[PDB]
Amino acid sequence: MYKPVSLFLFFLILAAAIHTNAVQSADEAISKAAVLIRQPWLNEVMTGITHLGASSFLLPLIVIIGAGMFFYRKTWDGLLMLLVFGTDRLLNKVLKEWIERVRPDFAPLVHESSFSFPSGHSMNAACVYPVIAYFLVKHLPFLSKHKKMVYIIAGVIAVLVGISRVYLGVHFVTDVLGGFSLGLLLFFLVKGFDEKIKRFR
Repeated sequence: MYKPVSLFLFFLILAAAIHTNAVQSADEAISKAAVLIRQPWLNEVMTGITHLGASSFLLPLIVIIGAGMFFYRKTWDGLLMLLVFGTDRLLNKVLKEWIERVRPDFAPLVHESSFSFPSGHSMNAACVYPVIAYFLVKHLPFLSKHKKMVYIIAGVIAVLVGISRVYLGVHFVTDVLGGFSLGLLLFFLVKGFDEKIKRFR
Protein backbone atom coordinates (compact mmCIF):
# COMPACT_ATOMS: atom_id res chain seq x y z
CA MET A 1 0.00 0.00 0.00
CA TYR A 2 1.26 3.46 -0.93
CA LYS A 3 0.24 5.12 2.36
CA PRO A 4 2.58 3.19 4.72
CA VAL A 5 5.40 3.12 2.15
CA SER A 6 5.07 6.87 1.65
CA LEU A 7 5.15 7.58 5.39
CA PHE A 8 8.27 5.41 5.71
CA LEU A 9 10.03 7.16 2.82
CA PHE A 10 9.06 10.52 4.30
CA PHE A 11 10.63 9.57 7.64
CA LEU A 12 13.88 8.56 5.92
CA ILE A 13 14.03 11.88 4.07
CA LEU A 14 13.53 13.73 7.36
CA ALA A 15 16.19 11.68 9.16
CA ALA A 16 18.68 12.75 6.50
CA ALA A 17 17.46 16.35 6.23
CA ILE A 18 17.83 17.18 9.94
CA HIS A 19 21.60 16.93 9.38
CA THR A 20 21.58 19.88 6.94
CA ASN A 21 22.31 23.37 8.23
CA ALA A 22 19.36 24.74 6.25
CA VAL A 23 16.83 22.54 8.04
CA GLN A 24 18.51 23.05 11.42
CA SER A 25 18.25 26.82 10.84
CA ALA A 26 14.57 26.67 9.90
CA ASP A 27 13.88 24.44 12.91
CA GLU A 28 15.49 26.92 15.32
CA ALA A 29 13.63 29.87 13.79
CA ILE A 30 10.25 28.14 14.08
CA SER A 31 10.98 26.99 17.63
CA LYS A 32 11.86 30.57 18.61
CA ALA A 33 8.97 32.06 16.62
CA ALA A 34 6.62 29.89 18.68
CA VAL A 35 7.81 31.63 21.86
CA LEU A 36 6.50 34.92 20.45
CA ILE A 37 2.86 33.81 20.76
CA ARG A 38 3.16 32.42 24.31
CA GLN A 39 0.91 33.69 27.09
CA PRO A 40 0.90 32.21 30.62
CA TRP A 41 -2.74 31.11 30.30
CA LEU A 42 -1.95 29.39 27.00
CA ASN A 43 1.14 27.73 28.52
CA GLU A 44 -1.22 25.97 30.95
CA VAL A 45 -3.67 24.97 28.21
CA MET A 46 -0.84 23.62 26.07
CA THR A 47 0.61 21.67 29.00
CA GLY A 48 -2.75 19.99 29.58
CA ILE A 49 -3.03 19.15 25.87
CA THR A 50 0.45 17.63 25.79
CA HIS A 51 -0.55 15.09 28.44
CA LEU A 52 -2.89 13.47 25.89
CA GLY A 53 0.25 12.17 24.17
CA ALA A 54 2.12 10.96 27.26
CA SER A 55 2.77 7.23 27.68
CA SER A 56 1.65 7.39 31.32
CA PHE A 57 -1.77 8.59 30.14
CA LEU A 58 -2.21 6.45 27.02
CA LEU A 59 -1.37 3.08 28.60
CA PRO A 60 -4.23 3.23 31.16
CA LEU A 61 -6.44 4.75 28.45
CA ILE A 62 -5.80 1.75 26.17
CA VAL A 63 -6.41 -0.75 28.99
CA ILE A 64 -9.68 0.93 30.03
CA ILE A 65 -10.94 1.03 26.44
CA GLY A 66 -9.84 -2.55 25.81
CA ALA A 67 -11.62 -3.67 28.97
CA GLY A 68 -14.76 -1.78 28.00
CA MET A 69 -14.65 -3.47 24.60
CA PHE A 70 -14.27 -6.91 26.17
CA PHE A 71 -17.29 -6.44 28.43
CA TYR A 72 -19.37 -4.93 25.62
CA ARG A 73 -18.53 -7.32 22.75
CA LYS A 74 -16.29 -10.07 24.23
CA THR A 75 -13.51 -8.94 21.88
CA TRP A 76 -9.82 -9.28 22.69
CA ASP A 77 -8.77 -6.52 20.28
CA GLY A 78 -7.54 -4.58 23.32
CA LEU A 79 -4.44 -6.79 23.27
CA LEU A 80 -3.80 -5.74 19.67
CA MET A 81 -3.97 -2.10 20.77
CA LEU A 82 -1.50 -2.79 23.58
CA LEU A 83 0.77 -4.60 21.12
CA VAL A 84 0.94 -1.69 18.68
CA PHE A 85 1.48 0.72 21.57
CA GLY A 86 4.37 -1.40 22.85
CA THR A 87 5.88 -1.55 19.37
CA ASP A 88 5.52 2.23 19.07
CA ARG A 89 7.42 2.84 22.31
CA LEU A 90 10.20 0.37 21.53
CA LEU A 91 10.67 1.77 18.02
CA ASN A 92 10.79 5.36 19.29
CA LYS A 93 13.38 4.52 21.95
CA VAL A 94 15.67 2.64 19.55
CA LEU A 95 15.54 5.44 16.96
CA LYS A 96 16.10 8.15 19.58
CA GLU A 97 19.19 6.42 20.96
CA TRP A 98 20.49 5.80 17.43
CA ILE A 99 20.07 9.33 15.99
CA GLU A 100 20.99 11.22 19.20
CA ARG A 101 19.58 14.63 18.28
CA VAL A 102 20.07 17.33 20.92
CA ARG A 103 16.91 18.99 22.27
CA PRO A 104 16.12 22.63 21.34
CA ASP A 105 16.88 23.92 24.87
CA PHE A 106 16.08 27.57 24.07
CA ALA A 107 12.95 27.98 26.20
CA PRO A 108 11.47 24.66 27.40
CA LEU A 109 8.33 24.74 29.53
CA VAL A 110 8.40 21.03 30.40
CA HIS A 111 11.46 19.02 31.36
CA GLU A 112 12.68 16.09 29.27
CA SER A 113 16.09 14.43 29.45
CA SER A 114 16.23 12.26 26.32
CA PHE A 115 17.16 13.00 22.72
CA SER A 116 14.50 14.70 20.63
CA PHE A 117 14.18 12.85 17.28
CA PRO A 118 11.63 11.36 16.80
CA SER A 119 9.18 12.98 19.22
CA GLY A 120 7.70 10.40 21.58
CA HIS A 121 4.45 12.26 22.27
CA SER A 122 3.80 12.86 18.55
CA MET A 123 4.51 9.24 17.70
CA ASN A 124 2.33 8.02 20.60
CA ALA A 125 -0.60 10.22 19.59
CA ALA A 126 -0.45 9.66 15.83
CA CYS A 127 -0.56 5.91 16.45
CA VAL A 128 -2.87 5.48 19.44
CA TYR A 129 -5.72 7.87 18.72
CA PRO A 130 -6.35 6.67 15.13
CA VAL A 131 -6.08 3.07 16.39
CA ILE A 132 -8.67 3.76 19.09
CA ALA A 133 -10.87 5.35 16.42
CA TYR A 134 -10.60 2.23 14.26
CA PHE A 135 -11.57 -0.23 17.01
CA LEU A 136 -14.36 1.98 18.42
CA VAL A 137 -15.92 2.24 14.95
CA LYS A 138 -15.36 -1.50 14.49
CA HIS A 139 -17.14 -2.51 17.69
CA LEU A 140 -19.62 0.24 18.65
CA PRO A 141 -22.54 0.15 16.18
CA PHE A 142 -23.91 3.53 17.31
CA LEU A 143 -20.77 5.21 15.89
CA SER A 144 -21.01 3.82 12.36
CA LYS A 145 -22.93 6.92 11.24
CA HIS A 146 -20.21 9.16 12.75
CA LYS A 147 -17.20 7.34 11.28
CA LYS A 148 -15.65 10.43 9.70
CA MET A 149 -16.15 12.59 12.78
CA VAL A 150 -14.49 9.97 15.00
CA TYR A 151 -11.40 9.94 12.78
CA ILE A 152 -11.45 13.75 12.61
CA ILE A 153 -11.30 13.97 16.41
CA ALA A 154 -8.41 11.51 16.55
CA GLY A 155 -6.59 13.59 13.94
CA VAL A 156 -7.28 16.87 15.74
CA ILE A 157 -6.02 15.46 19.05
CA ALA A 158 -2.87 14.12 17.39
CA VAL A 159 -2.14 17.42 15.64
CA LEU A 160 -2.67 19.43 18.82
CA VAL A 161 -0.30 17.18 20.78
CA GLY A 162 2.36 17.76 18.14
CA ILE A 163 1.77 21.53 18.12
CA SER A 164 2.11 21.56 21.91
CA ARG A 165 5.59 19.99 21.78
CA VAL A 166 6.84 22.81 19.53
CA TYR A 167 4.93 25.45 21.51
CA LEU A 168 6.34 24.11 24.78
CA GLY A 169 9.91 24.25 23.45
CA VAL A 170 10.97 20.61 23.88
CA HIS A 171 10.73 19.32 20.29
CA PHE A 172 11.51 20.79 16.87
CA VAL A 173 8.86 20.72 14.13
CA THR A 174 10.92 18.03 12.39
CA ASP A 175 10.93 15.81 15.48
CA VAL A 176 7.13 16.12 15.45
CA LEU A 177 6.77 15.34 11.74
CA GLY A 178 9.06 12.33 12.07
CA GLY A 179 7.02 11.02 14.99
CA PHE A 180 3.72 11.64 13.19
CA SER A 181 4.88 9.74 10.13
CA LEU A 182 5.97 6.63 12.04
CA GLY A 183 2.97 6.55 14.37
CA LEU A 184 0.60 6.77 11.40
CA LEU A 185 2.66 4.04 9.74
CA LEU A 186 1.99 1.72 12.67
CA PHE A 187 -1.72 2.58 12.66
CA PHE A 188 -2.01 1.62 8.98
CA LEU A 189 -0.15 -1.66 9.60
CA VAL A 190 -2.43 -2.74 12.44
CA LYS A 191 -5.54 -1.63 10.54
CA GLY A 192 -4.44 -3.50 7.44
CA PHE A 193 -3.67 -6.58 9.52
CA ASP A 194 -7.00 -6.58 11.37
CA GLU A 195 -9.02 -6.06 8.19
CA LYS A 196 -7.03 -8.84 6.51
CA ILE A 197 -7.92 -11.56 9.04
CA LYS A 198 -11.67 -10.87 8.94
CA ARG A 199 -13.76 -13.88 7.94
CA PHE A 200 -16.73 -11.74 6.82
CA ARG A 201 -16.69 -8.35 5.13
